[PDB]
Amino acid sequence: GAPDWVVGDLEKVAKYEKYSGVFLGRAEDLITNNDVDYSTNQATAKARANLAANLKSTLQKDLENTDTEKISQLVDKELIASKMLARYVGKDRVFVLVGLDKQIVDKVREELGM
Repeated sequence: GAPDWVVGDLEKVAKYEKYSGVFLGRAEDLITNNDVDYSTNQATAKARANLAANLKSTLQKDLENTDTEKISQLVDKELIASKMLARYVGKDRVFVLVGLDKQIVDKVREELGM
């Protein structure tokens, strides 16, 4: 059946050895016009938007050590580097998993003073 990442708790799946080097994001897109390619591209873009959103909130939480709108801009600048990791096609929708190297995330915290 479907891989663990499609329906699983992403905070738990991120602990797998396979994903130890990446920050994850996931999204789905309903197939219309029988075009799986279109929903694959849409789900990939939404998967990157999901990765960016969860990375921002994680970096805000880390600020328990102006801030808000400036992690927002520094993660959005790095999002170009994220990779498609996997695709799973369900009954009527496409799921996509993307990842961003943690070293790239390590660099972003330094710009913040972490």
